[PDB]
Amino acid sequence: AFIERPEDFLKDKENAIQWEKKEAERVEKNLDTLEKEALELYKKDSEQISNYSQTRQYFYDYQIESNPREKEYKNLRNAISKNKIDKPINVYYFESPEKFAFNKEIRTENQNEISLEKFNELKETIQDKLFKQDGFKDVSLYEPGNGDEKPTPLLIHLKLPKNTGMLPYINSNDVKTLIEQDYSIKIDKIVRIVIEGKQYIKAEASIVNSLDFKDDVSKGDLWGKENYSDWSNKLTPNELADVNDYMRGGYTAINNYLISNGPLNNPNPELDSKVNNIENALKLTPIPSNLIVYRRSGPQEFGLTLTSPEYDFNKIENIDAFKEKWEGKVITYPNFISTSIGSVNMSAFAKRKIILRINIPKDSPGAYLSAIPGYAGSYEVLLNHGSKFKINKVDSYKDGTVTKLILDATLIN
Amino acid sequence: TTALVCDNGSGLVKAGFAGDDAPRAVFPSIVGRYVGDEAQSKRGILTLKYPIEHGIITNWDDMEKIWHHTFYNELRVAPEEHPTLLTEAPLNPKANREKMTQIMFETFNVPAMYVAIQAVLSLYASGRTTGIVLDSGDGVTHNVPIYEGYALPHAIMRLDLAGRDLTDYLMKILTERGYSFVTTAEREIVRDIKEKLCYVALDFENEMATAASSSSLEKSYELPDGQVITIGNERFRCPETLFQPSFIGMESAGIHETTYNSIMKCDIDIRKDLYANNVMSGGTTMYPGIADRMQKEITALAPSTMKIKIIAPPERKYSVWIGGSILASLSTFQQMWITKQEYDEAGPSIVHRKC
Ligand SMILES: NC(=O)c1ccc[n+]([C@@H]2O[C@H](COP(=O)([O-])OP(=O)(O)OC[C@H]3O[C@@H](n4cnc5c(N)ncnc54)[C@H](O)[C@@H]3O)[C@@H](O)[C@H]2O)c1
Ligand SMILES: Nc1ncnc2c1ncn2[C@@H]1O[C@H](COP(=O)(O)OP(=O)(O)OP(=O)(O)O)[C@@H](O)[C@H]1O
Ligand SMILES: C/C1=C/C(=O)O[C@@H]2C[C@@H](CC[C@H](C)/C=C/C=C\CC1)O[C@@](O)([C@@H]1CSC(=O)N1)C2
Ligand SMILES: [Ca+2]
Repeated sequence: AFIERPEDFLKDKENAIQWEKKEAERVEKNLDTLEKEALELYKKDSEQISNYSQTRQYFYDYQIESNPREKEYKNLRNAISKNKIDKPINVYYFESPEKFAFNKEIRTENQNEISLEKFNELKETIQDKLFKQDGFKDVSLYEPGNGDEKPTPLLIHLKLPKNTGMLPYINSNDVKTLIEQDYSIKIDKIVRIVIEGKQYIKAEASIVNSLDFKDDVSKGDLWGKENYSDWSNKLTPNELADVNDYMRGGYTAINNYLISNGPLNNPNPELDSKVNNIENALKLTPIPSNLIVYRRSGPQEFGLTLTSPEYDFNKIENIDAFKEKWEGKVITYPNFISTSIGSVNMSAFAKRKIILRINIPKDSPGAYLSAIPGYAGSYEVLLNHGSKFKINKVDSYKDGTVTKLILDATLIN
Repeated sequence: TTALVCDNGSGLVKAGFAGDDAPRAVFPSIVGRYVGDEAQSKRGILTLKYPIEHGIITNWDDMEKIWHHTFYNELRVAPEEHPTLLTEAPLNPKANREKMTQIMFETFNVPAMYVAIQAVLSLYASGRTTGIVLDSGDGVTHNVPIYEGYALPHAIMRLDLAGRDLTDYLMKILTERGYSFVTTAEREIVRDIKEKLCYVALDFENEMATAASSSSLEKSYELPDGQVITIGNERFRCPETLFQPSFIGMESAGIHETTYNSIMKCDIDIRKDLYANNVMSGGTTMYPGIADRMQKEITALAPSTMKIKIIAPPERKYSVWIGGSILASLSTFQQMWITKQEYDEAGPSIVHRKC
């Protein structure tokens, strides 16, 4: 081995393991008793602890706060985020293709080959998409090889940048590596390889970071006020007037005008002027960082109503039908559209079942409206009329007895 | 010399004199484009318009007309001669209360005024400074937790679901029964049916079985032209909407759940006091059976050892106004009035320092 580790151990399993063993031993010196306790519990209950780490943020603020699982989540997350790599490292792990919205088998486990057919279907499915990742995950510093465990046909080869938190540790005979996913994945390239007599897809993947405040709405509100206080004071009197009219409930008229294509077949100069001013307000201080926002959608956005049989997502067939209709598709909103920096459920939309989780590229049109005094309880980011979103992936989760959907989407204009 | 109390709502203005036990005037919060029952006496060349929407003033020109009508036509006083207490919704924007203050001093030239939070006044009407208020009117409903006289803004819940939505829902389900209630005048009729015949069922699914199985729950109502109609399960399906907003297509928490959410947003140390002092005010809390039903729903959500009390006085339709009448007439309140002189010295933003 060299004195300095490589960015990628590749197939050098023996050095990867030894290095990470020394690393586990060094990090033991920086974990307090509670963090060590958190790790032990994770070793014993990893699946449920990871599961909690993926969907904890979607409940009421007070439900999150009083869940005793928060202690484990917080203490383990702190153990990880502390131990930051000082240059990039590549990691390896197997995923279900379903995770990247390929809802069928690439090949069965008893087959050894992957058809060009499947290969091309997978490529078209995972091309040109940013897939959101959450929660705790065990990864390998070396590529799985002959006699390694390989649960699926999809191997992810992920590059992680400098300052990524990684927790090297030992679980009985094995040296492991824990991360908490907090980014989106781009699959730059897929290739078919062979390991121990079977074909696997290897995905060359990298990450895109975004600000995601999740349930930390105070941190998100500080960020918003930080960045949009003078936007609040830089609007023309016309723009401020029209924004406040919009926010005060003028939105319903303005947005229905837009959705009905009023500008074409029923023009109205008064409304057109307001639409223009609001748009110009949203271009005044473009979204200053990649940002995740959340919207609790009415079913009508997805062609459903409250009493639509297909809105019963407690039945898996209805989830499948939703995915077949929407997953991988791009949708457009002729209206201006409200989102929040927070993921928490709220009284006003406590029962809405469809959550949009949207990646907003830096410099997109948009504004943290809640930087205007009067109604900041929304933690609102208003997006521009005519926005287009690519739906990357549909997940589901339980909110009590009710199955709800999370739509991993990206703003593409 | 005598202070005025003007409780401005989405549907009705309640106005009168501090020290009286009831408002002298209650009239509709509408303008014609004329105010109140004048705005509909000639609603031909004109249309009825509601300046206060979901508890918030949205049109200042129209609101000036409402206040004009209040002083000169309803109370027959000069604004220049009376300190005037106005009420506002919880979480009323700060620019709204500044604009209310500006209009009072610069348009009406009042000698003094004050703006009080409606829910705080209704709590005070029952002699309390600590409790959680369910205030439900024509346009909006709030849960407002209050501790030692201070509303707790981070724990306030607002639902845009109230009496007018219940009226409109009743029109629809009566129409599905075989009647036809659709026009603006028919909407007034159905509001009347709602106010006289509706109630909240203690057990809703049970109540729906009963009604399906008997005429035991049916009631009759005589229309203005003498046609007598029947109303059955609509009596309780109508206000059931408050607990189940999906009845009108809304995916919000119902009023029991917003009450619980509000309490859960408060400091743990004060939650027992809130549970023990759930107070109801406003016209849409007048349904027989609503207190019992809330008791049952909150009992299901809260810890089994929790002592829950719902307070629903017979006067609660006017308890915001009554609270204002008591407040404005207190010795220790007199120092709190914003005088015209204070307005001249300090801007409209004087409201924030004094309230
Ligand atoms: N929903 C959220 O997650 C969210 C986030 C932040 C703030 N808000 C606040 O709540 C209020 C806005 O509520 P909202 O966003 O639920 O109402 P909205 O105006 O977006 O939706 C009104 C109704 O129209 C439907 N709709 C909207 N766009 C549509 C389209 N293009 N095609 C078909 N149907 C469409 C919705 O499903 C809903 O039934 C505002 O005060 C806003 O500040 C909401
Ligand atoms: N006995 C009753 N039963 C049911 N509803 C009633 C009764 N009396 C009045 N209401 C309803 O209460 C509403 C009026 O009450 P209130 O004056 O408290 O509201 P507001 O102050 O005008 O509106 P808001 O408080 O929402 O701004 C109307 O919808 C009316 O139909
Ligand atoms: C006795 C009464 C009570 C009342 O609350 O009226 C208020 C005010 C009213 C204005 C429209 C017409 C002019 C009313 C005129 C006169 C007096 C008030 C009527 O619009 C409501 O009716 C709406 C419509 S239906 C409903 O649920 N709210 C609420
Ligand atoms: Ca009121």
